[PDB]
Amino acid sequence: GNFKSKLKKAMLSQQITKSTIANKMRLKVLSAREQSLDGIFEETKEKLSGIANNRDEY
Amino acid sequence: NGIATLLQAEKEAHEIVSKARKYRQDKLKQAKTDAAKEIDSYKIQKDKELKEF
Repeated sequence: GNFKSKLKKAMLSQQITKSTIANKMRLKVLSAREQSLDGIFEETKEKLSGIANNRDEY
Repeated sequence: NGIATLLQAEKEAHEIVSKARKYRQDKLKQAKTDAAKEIDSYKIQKDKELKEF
């Protein structure tokens, strides 16, 4: 019974590491969107900084 | 008189009877422990298989 219980514990360990392997990769996708989105705001900030340079339009 | 000698021999042999039963019972306890040691090897083998898995 202890051997069977240990096997059950090992099996649930496989499910635990299977999810956290997929979850980490899933959060890699999410971090890609925010990083690219940060690039949108990074690009936007530079463009607005140029608005003040054009004193006529600003 | 001779009655004491008759009772002493029975009493002495009775004490040996209890000792013989106790020693045999102790050997039975040891036999169970030895048998469990063999079963423990199977558990050890199963644990190694679990470690391999």
